[PDB]
Amino acid sequence: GSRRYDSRTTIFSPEGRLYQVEYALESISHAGTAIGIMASDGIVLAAERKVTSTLLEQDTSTEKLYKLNDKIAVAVAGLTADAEILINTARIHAQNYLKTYNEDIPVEILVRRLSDIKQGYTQHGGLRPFGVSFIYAGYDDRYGYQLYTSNPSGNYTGWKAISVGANTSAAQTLLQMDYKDDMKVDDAIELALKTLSKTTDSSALTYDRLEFATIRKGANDGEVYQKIFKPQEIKDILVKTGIT
Amino acid sequence: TTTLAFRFQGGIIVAVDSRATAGNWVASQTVKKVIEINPFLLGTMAGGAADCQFWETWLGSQCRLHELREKERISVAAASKILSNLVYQYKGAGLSMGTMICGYTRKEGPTIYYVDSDGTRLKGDIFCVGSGQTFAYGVLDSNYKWDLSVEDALYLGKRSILAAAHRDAYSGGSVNLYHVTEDGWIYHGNHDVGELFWKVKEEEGSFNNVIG
Amino acid sequence: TGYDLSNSVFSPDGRNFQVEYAVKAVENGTTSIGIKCNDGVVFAVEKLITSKLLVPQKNVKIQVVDRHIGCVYSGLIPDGRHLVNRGREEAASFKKLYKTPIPIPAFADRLGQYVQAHTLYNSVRPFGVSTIFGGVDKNGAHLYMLEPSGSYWGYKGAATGKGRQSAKAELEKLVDHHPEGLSAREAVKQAAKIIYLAHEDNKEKDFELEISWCSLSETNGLHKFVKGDLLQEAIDFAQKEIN
Amino acid sequence: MTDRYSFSLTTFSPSGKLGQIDYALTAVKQGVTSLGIKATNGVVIATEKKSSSPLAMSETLSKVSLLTPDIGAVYSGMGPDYRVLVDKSRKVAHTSYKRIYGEYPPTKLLVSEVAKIMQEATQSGGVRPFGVSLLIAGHDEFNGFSLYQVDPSGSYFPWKATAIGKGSVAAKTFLEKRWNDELELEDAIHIALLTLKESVEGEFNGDTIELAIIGDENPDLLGYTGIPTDKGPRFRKLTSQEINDRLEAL
Amino acid sequence: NNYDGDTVTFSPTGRLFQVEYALEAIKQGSVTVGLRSNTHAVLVALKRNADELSSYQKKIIKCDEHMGLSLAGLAPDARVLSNYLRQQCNYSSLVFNRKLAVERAGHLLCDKAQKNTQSYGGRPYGVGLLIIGYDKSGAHLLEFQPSGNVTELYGTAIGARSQGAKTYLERTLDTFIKIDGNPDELIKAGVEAISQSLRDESLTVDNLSIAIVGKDTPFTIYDGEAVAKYI
Amino acid sequence: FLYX
Amino acid sequence: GYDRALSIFSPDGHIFQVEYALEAVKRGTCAVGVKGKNCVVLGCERRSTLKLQDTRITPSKVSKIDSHVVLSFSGLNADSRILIEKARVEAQSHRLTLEDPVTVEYLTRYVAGVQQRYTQSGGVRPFGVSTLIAGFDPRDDEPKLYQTEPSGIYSSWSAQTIGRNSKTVREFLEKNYDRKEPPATVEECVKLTVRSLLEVVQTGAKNIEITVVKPDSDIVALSSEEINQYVTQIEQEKQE
Amino acid sequence: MDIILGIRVQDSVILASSKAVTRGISVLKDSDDKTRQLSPHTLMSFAGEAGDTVQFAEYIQANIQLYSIREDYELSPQAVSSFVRQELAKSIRSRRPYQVNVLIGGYDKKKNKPELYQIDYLGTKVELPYGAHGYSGFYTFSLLDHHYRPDMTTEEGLDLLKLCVQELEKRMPMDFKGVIVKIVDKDGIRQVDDF
Amino acid sequence: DRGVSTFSPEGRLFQVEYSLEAIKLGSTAIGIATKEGVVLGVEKRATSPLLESDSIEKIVEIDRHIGCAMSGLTADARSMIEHARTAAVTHNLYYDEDINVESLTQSVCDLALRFGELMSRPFGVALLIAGHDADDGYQLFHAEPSGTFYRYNAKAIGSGSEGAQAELLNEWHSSLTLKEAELLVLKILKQVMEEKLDENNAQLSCITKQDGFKIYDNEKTAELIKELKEKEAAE
Repeated sequence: GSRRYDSRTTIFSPEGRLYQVEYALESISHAGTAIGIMASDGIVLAAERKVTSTLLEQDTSTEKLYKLNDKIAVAVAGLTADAEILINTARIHAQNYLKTYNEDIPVEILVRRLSDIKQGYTQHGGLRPFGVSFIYAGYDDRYGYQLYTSNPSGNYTGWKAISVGANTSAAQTLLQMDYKDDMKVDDAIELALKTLSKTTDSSALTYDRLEFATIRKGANDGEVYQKIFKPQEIKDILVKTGIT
Repeated sequence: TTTLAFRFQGGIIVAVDSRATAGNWVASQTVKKVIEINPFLLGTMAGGAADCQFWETWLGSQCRLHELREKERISVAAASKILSNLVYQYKGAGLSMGTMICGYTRKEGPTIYYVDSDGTRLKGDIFCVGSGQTFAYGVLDSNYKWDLSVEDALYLGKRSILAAAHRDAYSGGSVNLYHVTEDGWIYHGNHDVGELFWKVKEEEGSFNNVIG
Repeated sequence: TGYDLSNSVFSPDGRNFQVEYAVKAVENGTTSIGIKCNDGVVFAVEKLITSKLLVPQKNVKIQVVDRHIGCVYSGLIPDGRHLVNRGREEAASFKKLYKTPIPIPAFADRLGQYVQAHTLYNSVRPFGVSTIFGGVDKNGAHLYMLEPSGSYWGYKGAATGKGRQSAKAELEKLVDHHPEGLSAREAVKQAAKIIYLAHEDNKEKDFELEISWCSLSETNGLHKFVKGDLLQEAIDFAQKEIN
Repeated sequence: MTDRYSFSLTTFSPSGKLGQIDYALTAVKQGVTSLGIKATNGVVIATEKKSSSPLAMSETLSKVSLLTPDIGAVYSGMGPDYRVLVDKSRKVAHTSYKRIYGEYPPTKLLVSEVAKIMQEATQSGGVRPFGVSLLIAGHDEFNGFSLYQVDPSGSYFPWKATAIGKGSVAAKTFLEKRWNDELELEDAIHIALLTLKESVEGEFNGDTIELAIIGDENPDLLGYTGIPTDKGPRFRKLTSQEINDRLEAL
Repeated sequence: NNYDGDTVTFSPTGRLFQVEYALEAIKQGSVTVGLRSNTHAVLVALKRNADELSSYQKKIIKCDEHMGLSLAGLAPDARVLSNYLRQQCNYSSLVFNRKLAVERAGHLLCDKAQKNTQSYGGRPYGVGLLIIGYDKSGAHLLEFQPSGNVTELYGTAIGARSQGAKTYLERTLDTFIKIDGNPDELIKAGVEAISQSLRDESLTVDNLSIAIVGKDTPFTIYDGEAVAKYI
Repeated sequence: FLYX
Repeated sequence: GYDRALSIFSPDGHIFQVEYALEAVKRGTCAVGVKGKNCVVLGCERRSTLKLQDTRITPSKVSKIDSHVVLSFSGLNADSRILIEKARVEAQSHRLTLEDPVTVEYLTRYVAGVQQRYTQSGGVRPFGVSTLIAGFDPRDDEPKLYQTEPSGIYSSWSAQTIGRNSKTVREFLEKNYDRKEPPATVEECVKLTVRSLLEVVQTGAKNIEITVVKPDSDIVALSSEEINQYVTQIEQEKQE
Repeated sequence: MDIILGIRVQDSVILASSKAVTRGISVLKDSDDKTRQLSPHTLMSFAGEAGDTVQFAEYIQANIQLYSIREDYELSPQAVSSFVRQELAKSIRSRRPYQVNVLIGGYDKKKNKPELYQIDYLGTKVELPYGAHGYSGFYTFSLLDHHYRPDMTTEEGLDLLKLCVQELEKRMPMDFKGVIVKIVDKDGIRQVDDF
Repeated sequence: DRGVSTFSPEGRLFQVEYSLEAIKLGSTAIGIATKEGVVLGVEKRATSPLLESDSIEKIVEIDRHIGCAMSGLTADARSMIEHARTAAVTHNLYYDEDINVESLTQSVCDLALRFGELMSRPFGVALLIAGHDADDGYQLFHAEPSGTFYRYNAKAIGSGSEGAQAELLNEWHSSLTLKEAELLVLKILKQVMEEKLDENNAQLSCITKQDGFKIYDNEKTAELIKELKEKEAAE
């Protein structure tokens, strides 16, 4: 029958590893680097676009940074198509929670449910896992500002600063070197760009190869604002820090 | 039908009549309206004969599976709630049962649970259920004290069924007595109203409405 | 390679090796024939007498569909029975809706589409039978032969099994020598002879002859088994021809 | 019987490659060159009509398809895979949008729905990916004119101009030199024909070239009058004659 | 070799190896003999024990008042097929007030075994059955093989060294067929038949299993001290 | 049916 | 639905998918359970290759199933969440029907029953998780510590460890834990738990988590400073 | 079932619930508690169809207790009421709807405010200073309109509640055998034993 | 790979034969049937000295008149026991009587072969089902994952089975008393057990018509172990 052609996507190696999760992580390691840095008064999401072409429309583009609700955003590393499936599920889960409780979903609950979906693809169904790692940047009235990451295994952890995709080894050493707890958003913005600038496989880091977003309480009095940076705004912030 | 169970110092007293009717027709005067689920558990039956008989028998199977699985006798609360959750699934179907789950366990002590077919589940010290529940209540309530002796409690339970057996057209036959202690239930015999009435009337000097 | 390990897989030739392998199981089976005649069809089959312990006349291989169709097959006998069971369901549902008994060409495609369906998936095995069948409908007599692939044609004469080449050679002579047509009672006697001649390719064990026939004049358009005097008459005719 | 293939036929290799997507892209590479150029006041999508036989009527085979009145699509790779995607793309524009909001979906959202269908063929049980890359040109009131590429993976990118298939490398280099942000629709059509001539080898005329635009509303193509708000489709397929006119001033 | 992975695969020579391997399970199974006259049908089964402490695996199953079989091979498969026969015999009674013909019983087993040899995921039945019965057309004996092939016989045997009993019955055919209105003599012929399949071991009281059905005899099984008569 |  | 039998027998009579699930447990961070006279303590290793972590929001290694029972684990973190969720639902379901919270044995028996089901269900791999389930039965003061493993076997332990270098810390507990006299107080039980982890961990900084469960739904997690005091005390006594 | 009252005051919510369980011409019980604690600072009183009332109350209780364990966090009274309303809103278009009317009295620890929600069996939610269900409202609402002040203490709220129970005992046809009174505040839920 | 329900060339089911290898690796379990009752005894085999041996439940009650001992992948037995208990209670509900030991065993053995591509693999555990009914009296059954069950006068299963079975062959006679059978199980367990036999690493049980199925206390078994050693030294 069909047994002959079954890859058996949801089995253990003799060593006790999940082949397809390991190979999906190897896939993500070639994806454009995405950095999340959590400050005391906001979160920064930075992401390097994969080797850009000069004729790519940069302003009306969304590859790396997506909005889940008014209080939560994600940075993507891996298959964009796979990420969009999970994002639409996450967006619905957030509205289901609001409809039920008349309260915006706490960040961890949304992250756990999305991570629990990924877990399912590793244990049953005989389908390939989602070749996607997320950096969740969000705010709720319980824990305040929160960074998380999830990976194809369906395992998620909380962070102060984290990288996913390419050159995470090099990126995590540089973040671990220059990060501190009393850091401000404007400082975190500078760290994020300086990290990408050194770990980039490109010759020089430019505005057209970057996506950038901040989640501040920089709105008017006790309310959160999401800012997905425009091309001209990334160009300005790149000159302001003195990278170009 | 008339069934009553009440809690006192000596434990729990359970008295039931023995008559079953279809309209004004008396089908039988020799019906066991108490089921012995286990040595420490008793079930009382009122309403549909089949409904009570079938589902209380079924409960006994569920109580046995509990003590096989959990290596421990089921609580009166858990036993009563299996039955109340079952009838609640059938709510609106037209099940007619008025039952009392009476037993002793270590953690609970002597316990009575009223369970009926519209899903009502009540813990309590006194319950009377049936067409002659009011007639039983009248005698039971007016004579009831917590400090009754096992002898007096058994008699009051018996006399309360007799009272209903008399006035209620749809209650009678015989009185079946039970006494639930920490050591389990004890059967205190079948008492035909045919003989019991005249015996009580003569000895007690009551029932002066009747031509002696 | 490995193209032959799974059903419904095309080889680089454009062949389904699993169907060709099912044909080998048919070639291995006992000889069965069909003879189209003037106003009907005649079916005959070789029944190898493995042992003296086989009850004569009580291991019937020819099957009836509805009341007017006869089916006989060579190869895996159970596969043949499964195909006839399907044929009986198809013929019942046709009569139920359209009132009229199922025409033979209509019936032929009902089997054809079903056998073909078992070459479309690797989750099913092709049928290990070539099925010779036919009968009498409103348009007259029809004989068909259906193969594991789902391939079927109308035939003047049909043969399948171990003695197919011997039977075919003998069938080709009848078609040549009787262009105007063969009568129902004649075809029964010829059917006997051809089974006896085709038995030369299977001559270790001696055999038992079984004949059936549909004929508008002889059987009133219904399928009946050839038994008693008519059967012994046909056997005696065949015994005379081999000597 | 029944679909026993309830497991993925696309899985990760040790290197992290998704073989069947890479091989689907190889099938697109072999496919005939198609391109799209975005102007200020419209979009152009074009492709060569590779005729299987000179007896075949290449008019019957439409490589450039209308999805909505204001959205068009062209491809490179396997034509059959493209045809069923156009059928699904047209239906999803109705079921998942028009039957809910009483208006046609904007370009980016229809593209997103097509991408979702192609992504599912990448992960669902007992299916290979689609062996096509789509170029979807479209207009909507709030986004204006837009051009999108959709790859077998289900990934989509917005383009100012691009090419896909056989001679895409050379075609993209050509478009980079010619494209500016002040191109009028007629200038974009002119460049589209110049770019496509490089990749085309045999005949180059209105019968071997398929070209459509997303431009101004066409009231004449609407089919009715009386409703002022309904002004007609922005998608228009250029005729064999209309192409040959522009090939003289080339 | 490469074509024995499942029942859905044919070999290049047109063989079903999974069906042949299921057939092999019968040969490993303990011998059982079937034989009939015109009035009675008899099953004789050599029961097998794990060791001297174990019971002897019961070989004979009753299907109706007028029908039953003996088994050789996987006993659980025999239980499935016997249970199916009981239902088909029972369906015939309730719906048509009609005892199921032994021939139809065979046809129903054949069609049930066949479906397991043509579908992916399933496996062939790993047991052979000898069905005896008395219906409206007298006494009957059937041999079921899990290939689907069902055969009506005067006598036969299946299991290990069954060739010994099968050769004997082939010689004795003319004698035992005419044992009419005599149960005990037909059983003796069956007990003498199964004796030809014995090596080193002989027929003891808890070893031998005999069943009989006939004209004025419901299907009844004899075990223990009831079969001591025939040793 | 009966009652009690 | 996906039907494939992933967990099957090998010629030597092993189910490799269950044994490979144990290898995933052996890879997982060390988890230790030590039950005293009137308490149970769950100690958990946290690997220190992860700095720039946020310990406020990061999933805690010890999970509350009910107010009176806890569950720690070793192996795949994602797999553990599915077992914990099912256990928490069964805990509320038991209260609803039996009108009484689960016993630790019953809750263990359920979780073990789930793990077993995945070892002979089609289309699923076993849980790459072994669990330590600890707590106190309703209206009971006898401490309960149970272990489950992918195969579905479960048993009661005076003290037990699971995860990486668990054989080293089990070696330690085997000679250091007296059956006749378990840790009499909370302090003694926590110290023996920390000592056992200090054989394996590396540093006693933010690498050790300690959760203390006491009778009548009295569960509390120790902070860094509280744990660091035990680490400081043990090392000073060691230098002898 | 019949009488369930609620009065939100300055710093607490007070739920009064009748103790009578009547069936036919017999008062079966005179000590019934028509309330479940959903979380430490959230209490729900219920009245309506026999069986449905308790079955619904316990089902809600289980779900809120499950949430509390999962998130190691207590849901706000607003959040719990919204959840309960949605369950009843689902219920009313079911095959057999829950015929249960509830009052949810809770103390929001984040806002430091008492909250009283009145939800009927249709899923009609309203936040009120004082609420009632069934015929009770026809007497108590006009009485509370007059005597209620928003800045009252818990003791003033209990006196205001006594005035309601007295009016109901005077003019209500049925004997409801008094009420069980419970107070929800910053320190959680406690029962007044002498009323 | 290959099908789960595949036959070997010899005519055996691979997955059933491989499950038998898993049962050989399992801890020893011995059953002896007498006219005074059936005795069930098991090797507990604690993997570590920290493991509380009384939590090792390898002997189990199905009904008051039926007990069960197991050997192999003991986790697999949980659903088999659950089914057996339901079968026993369900039969009592339908027929107001105790269920025959053979009918119970047959009900358990019907699960065995309900595997393929139903559950994904056979059971990796053999059961000794001991009981009493009015018809056939005291009975001991060996229930395999093959779906076959034999009745035994005595039977050993597990790692020390072939050695223990040879010993049971010599020792068993039809006039054994319950007390003789108890000592015989303890004797043969001590022979085949790796670690030295005591009341903590070995468990005894029995089923008698009068008192039904009873797992022995560690105190009761300890006295029988002491009685056994004295009797072996006494000659």
